Amino acid sequence: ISVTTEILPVSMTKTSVDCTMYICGDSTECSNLLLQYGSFCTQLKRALTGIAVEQDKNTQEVFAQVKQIYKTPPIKYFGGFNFSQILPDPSKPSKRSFIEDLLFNKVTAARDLICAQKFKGLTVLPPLLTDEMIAQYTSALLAGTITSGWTFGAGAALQIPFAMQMAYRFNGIGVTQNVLYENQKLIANQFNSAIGKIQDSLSSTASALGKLQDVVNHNAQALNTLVKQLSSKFGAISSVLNDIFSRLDPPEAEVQIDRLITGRLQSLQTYVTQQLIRAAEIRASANLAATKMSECVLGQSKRVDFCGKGYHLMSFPQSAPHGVVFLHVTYVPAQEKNFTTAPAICHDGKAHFPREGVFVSNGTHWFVTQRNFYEPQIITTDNTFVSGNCDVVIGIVNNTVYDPLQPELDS
Amino acid sequence: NTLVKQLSSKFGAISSVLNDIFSRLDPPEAEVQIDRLITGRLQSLQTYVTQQLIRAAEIRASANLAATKMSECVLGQSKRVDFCGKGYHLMSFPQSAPHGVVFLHVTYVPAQEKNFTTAPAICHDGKAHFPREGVFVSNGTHWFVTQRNFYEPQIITTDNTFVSGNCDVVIGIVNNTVYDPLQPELDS
Amino acid sequence: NVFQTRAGCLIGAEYVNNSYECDIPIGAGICASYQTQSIIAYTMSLGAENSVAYSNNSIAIPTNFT
Repeated sequence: ISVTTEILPVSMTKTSVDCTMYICGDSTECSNLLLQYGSFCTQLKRALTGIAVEQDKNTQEVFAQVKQIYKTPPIKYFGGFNFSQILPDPSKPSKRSFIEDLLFNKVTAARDLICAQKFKGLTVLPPLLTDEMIAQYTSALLAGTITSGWTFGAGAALQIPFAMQMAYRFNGIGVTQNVLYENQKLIANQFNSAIGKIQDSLSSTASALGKLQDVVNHNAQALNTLVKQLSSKFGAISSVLNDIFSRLDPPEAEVQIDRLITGRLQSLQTYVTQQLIRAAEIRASANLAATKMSECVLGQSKRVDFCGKGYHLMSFPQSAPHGVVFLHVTYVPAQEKNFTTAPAICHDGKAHFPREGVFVSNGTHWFVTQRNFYEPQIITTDNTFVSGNCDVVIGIVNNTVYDPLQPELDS
Repeated sequence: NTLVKQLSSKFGAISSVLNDIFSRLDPPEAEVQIDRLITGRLQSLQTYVTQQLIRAAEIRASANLAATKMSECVLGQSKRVDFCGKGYHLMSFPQSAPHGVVFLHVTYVPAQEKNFTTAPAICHDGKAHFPREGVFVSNGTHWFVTQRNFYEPQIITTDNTFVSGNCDVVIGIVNNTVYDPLQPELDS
Repeated sequence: NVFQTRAGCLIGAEYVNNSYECDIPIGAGICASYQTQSIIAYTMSLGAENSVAYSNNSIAIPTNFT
C-alpha cells in the first residue's frame, strides 16, 4: 500500500496599479499633459479587475464542492487506521493539521519591499476567502470521505464502516474482499508506516514545493522589473523630470516628456500582457485541480496514472499557499512467481473456459486462480463454462473437472 | 467600441485629424506629427489584435471541452464522477444556442434512507461466508442480503454467498444459518 | 458608521452578528447586502452544519429514487 504526494497550483496574487503616480509622480504639469493620450488606463483597470475576480472564481470552484459541513465523531477508531495527522488539531488556534502546518512553514530598522512598491502605485489586494475557510472545507471533505464514503458526492451521506468501504474498493480494483478481511492488520500497519514516511520526507526535504515557489518568484520578478523600468532615460537627458523642466526650455521639454510617457506606457502594456498569459495558465491548472478533486476524492477512478501510480484506492486533500496537495493511496503487487498455463481444458470431448480467473499449473496439478493474487482452487463446474468441442482451440490441454453433484448421489 | 473611440487621441501632435495638419504646415515639419499619429494608431490596433488572440485561445479551450462532453455524455454513458451532472449519470440531450450548446442531463439520485445493522461475514458449520454482490443486513431479529443502492432483502443461500477459510480470523463475524436449496428437494 | 476590515475602512454599512450567503464581496471574509431598508456587512456562512452517526455496525440504505 503506497501513498504519494501531488502538488497543484490554484490561484495567483491580485495586483492593482495607479497610473498617475507611476507615470507622472507628484508633478502637476505631467498630470495635465497626460490627458492627451486618451483612455489608456481604463483598459488596464478593466484587465486587472478581470484577473482579480478570476482568481476568486478559481478558488471557489476548486474548494467549494460540499453543501454541508461535516464533523468527525469524538471516537477516533477507524479499523486500525490512525488519521491523527491529517485531521484538524483543536489545540492550535488555526484549526489546522500537522502536515498543513509543515507545508505552510515550508513555503515563505530598514523598509520592507512591500511598502517601497506600494509607495509607487503598485498594491496587493486581499483574497475573499481566508485560510481558515479553506481549512474548514478541507476538514469537511475529509470527514465526509472517512465517515460516509463516496455516497456524499451524489446525494445524502450514508454511514458505513471503514473496513467494508475498503472491501468495496478492493472489489473495485479487482480483488475479492477476503484478502482484506484476512490482512487488515498488515494493511493498516503499511498505511501507518507510509504516513510516517511522508511526515519524515516533509520535515526533512525542502524542495518538494517547487511550483508554488516558482509562481511567487515569477510575480516578484515581474514587479521588480516594472519598478526598475522607472530609472531609464528612453533617450532623454535624465530620468527625473523636475530637472528636465528646470534646466531647459518648454520646446524641448515637451519632447523629453513625450519620450518618457511613451516608454512608461509601453512598459505597462507589456506587464499587462504577460499577466494575462500567466493568468490563463493558472486558470488551466485550477480547472485540472478541480477535475482531480471531483474524480479522485469523491470517488474511485479507473483511469490509468491519473490519481496515482498503481491501482487507485483513495485520496485525501490538503491546503497549501496558493495551491492544493493530494495524498493518493494506491495498491501495487509484489513477490511474483512463474507458472504454466493453458487457454482451455478438454474434458469429455468438450472445451472448458474459466469464468473469472486463469488456469495455472505447479508441475503436476492444475488450478484456477484470480488474476492479481495467487489463490488456487480446484477446477469444478461452478467456476467454468463450456462452449464447443476441443479440436479448434490452439493449445488446449487434458485434465479432469469435478462435479459437486455425483458425490451426493452416492452419499 | 474602444478601438473606434481611440481615433480622437492626439498623441502629442497639434491635431487629431490629418487634413488640417497637411493644410497648415510645410512638408519639412508635418512629418513629425504624421509619424506620431501613425505610431499611436498602429500601437492601438496591435493591442486589439493581441487581446483578440488571447480571447480566441480561451474560446478554443471551451470548445474542446464541449466536444469532449458531447462525445462522452451524449453518445455514451459516463462513469466519471460529477462530469455529466450531479448524481449517477443516466443520459443526456444536446440543444443549440447562439454561439453555444446547452446540455440536459438526466441522472439518478437516492432518497428515503433507513438505518440497519450489518456484519462482514457469517460463520456457519465452522466456515466463513461472504456475500457475492450484496451486503448483509439485519432488522433486529433475522438476517438478509441486499443490494447496495436499493432495498431488496433476500434470504441467505449458497447461490448468493461464497466460502473461504474458517471463522476465527475475521473481526465482527456473527452466527447465523445458510439455507441449502439442494437437500430439501432431494429429501422429498 | 465606521468599520475596520482587513481590506480597509467601510463607511455607511452597519455590522451584524448573523451570517448569510454572500451578495457583494468586500474581502477578508466580509460581504455586504441590502436588507431589513439598510445596508448590512456580515461574515460569510460556508453552509449548514451536519454530523454523521458512525459506529462499528451501522449502515444506511436508500429506499426510493428520484
